[PDB]
Amino acid sequence: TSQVRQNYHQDSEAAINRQINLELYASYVYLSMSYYFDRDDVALKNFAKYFLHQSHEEREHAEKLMKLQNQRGGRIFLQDIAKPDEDDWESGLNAMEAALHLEKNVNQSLLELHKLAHDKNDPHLADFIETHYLNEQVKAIKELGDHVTNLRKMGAPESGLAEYLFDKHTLGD
Amino acid sequence: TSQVRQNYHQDSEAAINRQINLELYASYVYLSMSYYFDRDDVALKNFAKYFLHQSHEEREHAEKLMKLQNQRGGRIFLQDIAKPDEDDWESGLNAMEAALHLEKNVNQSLLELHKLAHDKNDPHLADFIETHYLNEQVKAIKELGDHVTNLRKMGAPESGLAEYLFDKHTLGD
Amino acid sequence: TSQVRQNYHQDSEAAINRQINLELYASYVYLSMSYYFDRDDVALKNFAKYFLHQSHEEREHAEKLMKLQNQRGGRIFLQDIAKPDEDDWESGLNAMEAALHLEKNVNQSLLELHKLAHDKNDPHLADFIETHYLNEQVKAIKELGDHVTNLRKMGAPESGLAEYLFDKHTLGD
Amino acid sequence: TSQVRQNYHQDSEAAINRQINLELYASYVYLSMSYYFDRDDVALKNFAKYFLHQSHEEREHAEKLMKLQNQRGGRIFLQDIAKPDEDDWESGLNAMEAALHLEKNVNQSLLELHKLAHDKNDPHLADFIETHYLNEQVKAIKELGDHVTNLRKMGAPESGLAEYLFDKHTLGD
Amino acid sequence: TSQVRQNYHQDSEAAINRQINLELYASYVYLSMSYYFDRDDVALKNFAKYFLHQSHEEREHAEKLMKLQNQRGGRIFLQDIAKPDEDDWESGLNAMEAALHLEKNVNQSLLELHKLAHDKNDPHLADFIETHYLNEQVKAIKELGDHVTNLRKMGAPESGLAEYLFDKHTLGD
Amino acid sequence: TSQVRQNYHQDSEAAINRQINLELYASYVYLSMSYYFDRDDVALKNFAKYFLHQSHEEREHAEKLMKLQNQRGGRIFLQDIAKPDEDDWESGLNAMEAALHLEKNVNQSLLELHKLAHDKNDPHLADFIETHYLNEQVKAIKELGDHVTNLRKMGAPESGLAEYLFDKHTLGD
Ligand SMILES: O=C(NO)c1ccc(C(=O)NO)cc1
Ligand SMILES: O=C(NO)c1ccc(C(=O)NO)cc1
Ligand code: NA
Ligand code: NA
Ligand code: NA
Ligand code: NA
Ligand code: NA
Ligand code: NA
Ligand code: NA
Ligand code: NA
Ligand code: NA
Ligand code: NA
Ligand SMILES: [Zn+2]
Ligand SMILES: [Zn+2]
Ligand SMILES: [Zn+2]
Ligand SMILES: [Zn+2]
Ligand SMILES: [Zn+2]
Ligand SMILES: [Zn+2]
Ligand SMILES: [Zn+2]
Repeated sequence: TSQVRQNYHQDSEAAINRQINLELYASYVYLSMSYYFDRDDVALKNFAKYFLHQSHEEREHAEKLMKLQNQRGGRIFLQDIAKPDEDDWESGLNAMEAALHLEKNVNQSLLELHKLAHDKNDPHLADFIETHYLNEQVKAIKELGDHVTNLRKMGAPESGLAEYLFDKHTLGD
Repeated sequence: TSQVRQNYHQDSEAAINRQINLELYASYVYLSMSYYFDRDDVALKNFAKYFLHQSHEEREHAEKLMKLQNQRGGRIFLQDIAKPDEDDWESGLNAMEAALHLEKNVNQSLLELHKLAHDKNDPHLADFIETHYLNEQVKAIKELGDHVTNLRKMGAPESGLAEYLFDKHTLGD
Repeated sequence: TSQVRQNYHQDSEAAINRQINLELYASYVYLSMSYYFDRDDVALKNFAKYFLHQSHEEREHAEKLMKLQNQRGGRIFLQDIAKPDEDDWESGLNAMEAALHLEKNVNQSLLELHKLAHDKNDPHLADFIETHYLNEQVKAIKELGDHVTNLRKMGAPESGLAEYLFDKHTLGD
Repeated sequence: TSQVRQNYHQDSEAAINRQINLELYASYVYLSMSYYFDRDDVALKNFAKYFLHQSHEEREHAEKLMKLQNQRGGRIFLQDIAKPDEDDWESGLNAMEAALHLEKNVNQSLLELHKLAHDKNDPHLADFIETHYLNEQVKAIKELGDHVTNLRKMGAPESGLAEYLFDKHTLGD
Repeated sequence: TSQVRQNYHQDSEAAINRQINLELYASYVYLSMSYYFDRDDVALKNFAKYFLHQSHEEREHAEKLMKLQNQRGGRIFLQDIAKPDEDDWESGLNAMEAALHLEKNVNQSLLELHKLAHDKNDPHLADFIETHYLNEQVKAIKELGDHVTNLRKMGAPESGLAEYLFDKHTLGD
Repeated sequence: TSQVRQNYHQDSEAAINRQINLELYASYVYLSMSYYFDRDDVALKNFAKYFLHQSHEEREHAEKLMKLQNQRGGRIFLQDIAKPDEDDWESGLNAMEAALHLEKNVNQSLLELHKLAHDKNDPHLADFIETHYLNEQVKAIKELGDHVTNLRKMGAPESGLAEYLFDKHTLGD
């Protein structure tokens, strides 16, 4: 056992490792999304840029969890990073929906993480989740839904013009 | 076939995808290394910082290959990211040796990539490899060996003082 | 023979002259394209501006090849500059496709030039082509295809609005 | 007929197209001259630079005529660009004389253009020629003759020193 | 064998050592040239300054090759530096011709070095030669020939005035 | 005989040429030393940097002697530059001792040069040696001995840590 470890359960430790894996996977998902829009036959640079930024942020989420793992005297054990469920994301619209879905997945897991933290009465962990992750996830989910809403109203994905103008007017400023 | 595709072989395309996977794996390896030194029972902050920076750079290598894939009208197809061969890296010294080994792996693959590019007479690809990757890899390999050399001379890894002072005097400036 | 000439084949010399002619022709093509969009019954100022800039750059490509010709002690011999294949380019969309086609022509010729350089083992010439021309051409081809892709999706060329908005949102920033 | 067309004769329209061709040819002539002086066995950098600048300006003359063509609702129809009458210009002195001759050619054509404009009472065209072209041509002709005069007096072209010093003292400031 | 060594042939290693020797010799040649023009009975300060600068640059070429030798895990083994073929260079004109000759020697050797690198498929070495040496040599050769050309035309070396004025007007700015 | 020559003996002239050769050799020695420490299996960057700087300075010493040779109307005649006595310098410690030895060699020769100058009552030469060389050599000798002293006390060369820390704390500031 680590010399710094205090009130830090083996159950929490494993769940953190899993969350780490989950954050890294989301990064990989967003990476996949970004360069799809960079394809010459898709060509939506702001969609590409948007998702690439998202991708880097998710890595930042993972890194922040790993330090936390070390802070508590838990131990990081990494697992394989799964390839995304798709290679071709079909459209700006399909990707935003998939991104919405992903974050609800990541968010629920974090909420489950909080429940576990609370059940073990580890308030340091509970506030860490609250402060750095929960509202971010909430915010992320609202933004993606806002994006989803606008794209539908504009006539996406059939109107290629709709996605183009959205790329330009929303993601490029 | 992509409208932009010209003189870009299916063999090159697959090898690029593999190189992409390899660069992402190296990022993950360096990520693993970094936070090991962040463990409370290792506690070498500059080793940690060093490898974290390395990690981000490797991602940058991958991202640069993916755009390139799209530039030529090839198609990115992602594969799983393998977990590193180890969880506990033993020492500053062991990690630098493992990092040396990794880059020789990544570098040889790039050299094999260049051979393939040359055999297919795709000079755009050959110069891309030359310009952005080959000298970087060469440089990376020299630096890690320099690090290896110094650590041995100082009495690493048995002298914990050796690694401490190296962390301080080499990696912290 | 020139006093500066070294390892510079008569075959290379003639091919450079031809490349010079080809770069000047592309300049003329882009010149033709630019002022078509400047017609009162077309009236797409950013298309016009875009192609005019392209035109000047191609001249720059030619000039850079001519100095190179003199650098190696080869001799510049100019040939007539052919008029473009069309006078009326029909649309923003048709022109971008024609521009895509032109650059693939110019790029293949440069790749053939590189093959010739390589067959004669003239690495100065090979790197010159690699460094100043090959990636530029690659980049040019991706950009035009990106432009092509977006215009199709928006409903060009039938939607005159599509071309207008593209002119405004893509070429005017 | 163009919606903007007013008092713009079909005869003027064709003559403008011809003038456009003539300006582009002069650009090509000056281009040829410039890089001759860039040859290693000629090596007069300021002669080279001088003519290259001249070349770009002539293109500017052509471009200004093409917009004008579109302004009046005439239509630009491009023709082949003829190669210059020579490949080897012999000397700084021979080139300046040839340049003097070229501008007198271009200037007379413009004066003939003005006569045509005046005969058709198209004062917009007459002032356009007066304002942007006629005095420039006049100025160009004086300067080349000044250059011619000085070179003769110095002992050009036999004195290679004469041309060298002229290159240095006149064209390099 | 060095720990950093990868795809680096013993043949390349020896040829690099030879190139190192060759670059150091050129430095010594230019050193000899520089101070000849510094003699009171020659007294061409800009010729002197010109060659001295050239000399320092060649050393820089050698130093860059030596680091490269170490980068690849090859080993630097130095050999004697030969005295130049002459002590009295006769004139500004004779020296420029000798310098032209020297660089063609150095350049051919580098081209032979590239051939060897290519035959061993060591693209790192091939691009290193391309990037840092080949165009520089090409450029150097053009400049010396330009200098040669001008000096002949001016009446050098018999006209002492020719060399004086060249020293002043070309090398002193 | 040179027009500027006054009170400048043929014996002095030859000894200056020899001193020139000696200064160039020391430069070459320091060059050899510098890049040894740049080897991956030595890896002492400040030792490398230290000796490289020393090397450039020695060249400066030679150049200053050559101008002086020309100032007096003596004539520079260059001789071959000998390779250093060793290729592998063993250690930071061994090199500093060898450098100490070299400068005592160079310094004695200069002192012998001064004796010759004095015997010929050439006070210009005597003060030139005094002012630009003698104290520099004296200073150089003290510094190297200071370096030698510190390295011994620290436990060099067996303590690889000793040399590392010296590299860091003395040569890197
Ligand atoms: O026929 C004529 N005179 O007998 C005549 C010729 C030319 C002009 C003129 O300058 N028009 O612009 C006016 C009158
Ligand atoms: O044997 C050959 N052709 O018959 C041959 C010679 C040289 C190359 C080459 O350029 N390697 O880099 C490839 C093939
Ligand atoms: Na997220
Ligand atoms: Na809270
Ligand atoms: Na709370
Ligand atoms: Na790497
Ligand atoms: Na290259
Ligand atoms: Na190359
Ligand atoms: Na082009
Ligand atoms: Na003109
Ligand atoms: Na050189
Ligand atoms: Na010294
Ligand atoms: Zn997240
Ligand atoms: Zn990499
Ligand atoms: Zn080859
Ligand atoms: Zn081009
Ligand atoms: Zn004109
Ligand atoms: Zn060189
Ligand atoms: Zn000295």
